[PDB]
Amino acid sequence: ASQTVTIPCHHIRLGDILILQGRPCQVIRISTSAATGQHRYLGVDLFTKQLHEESSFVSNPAPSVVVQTMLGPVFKQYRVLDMQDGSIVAMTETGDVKQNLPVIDQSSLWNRLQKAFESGRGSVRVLVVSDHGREMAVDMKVVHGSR
Repeated sequence: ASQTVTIPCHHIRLGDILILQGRPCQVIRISTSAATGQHRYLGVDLFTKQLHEESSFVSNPAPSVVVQTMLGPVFKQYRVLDMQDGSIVAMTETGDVKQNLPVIDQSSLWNRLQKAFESGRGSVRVLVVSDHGREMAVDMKVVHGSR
């Protein structure tokens, strides 16, 4: 499974990526359970496009501290070396080459990536989710030059 970070429920908005039923999903609905009062998250699996739901995890770590959280994936940042037929050639921080990294079909990512790549290839990074062996670029960033 993907490496994860804990995210307080008050910091979750529609469109955020969460782990729902063990799967990285884009949140499309946030509601309150009538039975438990907890937040319930409905999401679309980034890889399979199936719907998944999961309710928040409530914990009590210290006196008078009551916390609702969810898990989000740890995103990796890769350099883009080339774009070819709906996939990209990417490079990890350590130089490891990924020859056929898929790009999610979401929010015009491929077109935005192609536009930025053609005007400055190596300031272009992709944010990558890695789940059960599979990797996919799910967003992009233009790296500020000073970095």
